[PDB]
Amino acid sequence: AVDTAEQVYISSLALLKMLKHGRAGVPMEVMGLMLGEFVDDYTVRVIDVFAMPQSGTGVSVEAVDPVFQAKMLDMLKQTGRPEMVVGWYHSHPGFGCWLSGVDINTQQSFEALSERAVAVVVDPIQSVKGKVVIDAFRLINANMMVLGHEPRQTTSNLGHLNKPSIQALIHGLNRHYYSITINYRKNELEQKMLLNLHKKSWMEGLTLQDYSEHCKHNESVVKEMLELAKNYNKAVEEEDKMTPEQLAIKNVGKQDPKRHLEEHVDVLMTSNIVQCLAAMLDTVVFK
Amino acid sequence: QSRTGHTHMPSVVGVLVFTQFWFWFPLSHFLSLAYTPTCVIGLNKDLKMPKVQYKSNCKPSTFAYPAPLEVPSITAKAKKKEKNPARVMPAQLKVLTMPETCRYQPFKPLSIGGIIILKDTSEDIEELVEPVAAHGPKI
Amino acid sequence: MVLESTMVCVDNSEYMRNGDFLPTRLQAQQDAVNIVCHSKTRSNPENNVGLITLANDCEVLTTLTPDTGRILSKLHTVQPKGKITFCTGIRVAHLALKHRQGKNHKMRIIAFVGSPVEDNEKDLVKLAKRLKKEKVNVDIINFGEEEVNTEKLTAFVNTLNGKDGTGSHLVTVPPGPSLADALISSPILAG
Ligand SMILES: [Zn+2]
Repeated sequence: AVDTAEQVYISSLALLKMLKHGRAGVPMEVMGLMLGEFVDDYTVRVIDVFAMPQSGTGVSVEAVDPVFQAKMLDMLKQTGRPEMVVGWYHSHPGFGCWLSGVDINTQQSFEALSERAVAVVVDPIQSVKGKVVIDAFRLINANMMVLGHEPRQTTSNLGHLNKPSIQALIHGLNRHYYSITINYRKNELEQKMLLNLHKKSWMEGLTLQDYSEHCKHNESVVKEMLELAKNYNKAVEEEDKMTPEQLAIKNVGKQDPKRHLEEHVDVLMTSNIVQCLAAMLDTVVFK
Repeated sequence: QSRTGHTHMPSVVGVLVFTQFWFWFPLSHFLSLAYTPTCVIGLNKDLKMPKVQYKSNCKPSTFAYPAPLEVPSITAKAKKKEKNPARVMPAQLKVLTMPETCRYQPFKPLSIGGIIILKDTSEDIEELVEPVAAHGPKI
Repeated sequence: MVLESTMVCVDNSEYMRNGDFLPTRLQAQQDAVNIVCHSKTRSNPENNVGLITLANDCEVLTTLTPDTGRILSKLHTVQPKGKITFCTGIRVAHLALKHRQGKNHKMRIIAFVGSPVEDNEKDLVKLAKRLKKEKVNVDIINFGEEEVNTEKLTAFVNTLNGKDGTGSHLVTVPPGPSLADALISSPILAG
């Protein structure tokens, strides 16, 4: 009867694989597996993550083929992936990220081996692209109903676990159910590689290609945009002619939500492109 | 920091570890080592305990204890005796004044609160010695 | 039972189709591979058998597998091109022995040579020194001949073969009407 504080380690591997699984997150019920190695009790790491072929039966304990499972696992053993399965993941599109009866039953059946059995549910469908943040799931014992619910230390991370702030599902399904915190890990190799690759993704091959293009497009394309900018600015100025009257009348309080400033500032920011590319053209002409 | 102006190492350690309670809560037990008692010392000899009573220029009622709910202009002398010195504010060290009629006085004039000894001016009998406690929760 | 890996090399040249000796003995030694792999199947079915040729470009027809079912189908289309190659033919097998599944299986590689060796004694004794260094069992089998049977090949085998006790054996088959099956089944390496 001992319980410690566990934290699920998530890398970019499983994340991206769950993004591809997000593209695979069609309403048809799907299956997934997670692999890794357990160094100790209170830490869990996942590395190898793959998908599973779809079926008409949907998610079930019968849907998982044991011989095919062990086969693929053996194929992973002969290769450079010597990690045991740490659990299984799936998708629950549109009816919520919670777990049904069959799901918690096959979870109960799959947790017979591993005491941990990390449960991850991804649902990109109603999830905005603003945040990819996901919440891992856990299974409480049925014999702990007499004593306290969660005997876990390090309560400082519950505020980080407060991200699902929804006022329904949380304390609604809180009975015999709970969750676990999620953190990531990054080294220098992944950092430098991904940063350089992304910067290059926002850049060009020789990087000198599409610059001079816009530099020479300043006299064609941008000019029209500058004319339109002058049109909108004048459309503001005609009201700005009406403004000093109000400034000569009330001056108390602001009934106009329009700032009229920062937008024109941004217009100037778009106007600075000519100045910034001027030196560029100078460098091109010079040498 | 200390009275001499130097900072206490176990105090800084204690309070920083106290701020380290975020990661590990049981580590907050090191706060007890950062506790610094505020008082004076009227002790002259190791086996001899005298009694020194001074006076203050402020109100004793203002320096008293804020007794909570039950739920079942100048003081003649300080409340500190048998030296059991109570809590003392560093700002109250400037307002204390030694009695001119006091029998026992140190060789060094007392100005700011700190660690000092007591010197016998009379060098005679009747040192007013008090007994020692008995067995219990402590040693 | 016995845990070991089996690597068989077949000669894809046109010297096997000659009219003096057996009428395209490739099929005969194919049947030999069949009966010895079925023998190994009867003894220890968990053993895997790989297949590759001695030609210039090394191309694996079938990866090592306990099931010879598809192997029997892959025994066809020998692609009769090239002549012979030795060094990279060794390096494509002995160095590829690390790709096996079971790590408890012993390393055993044989060869069928129907063509004269183009490599000098230097490469021979060097590669033999390498195989002796990494300690891999090698069985030399030569079907058909032009020049003298064993000249430098004797010293080659002697230098290649270490651990005299229960070590490797040399198989030398002369011309004759009899098949190669019962002839290569004579040593202890077969069955
Ligand atoms: Zn559903």
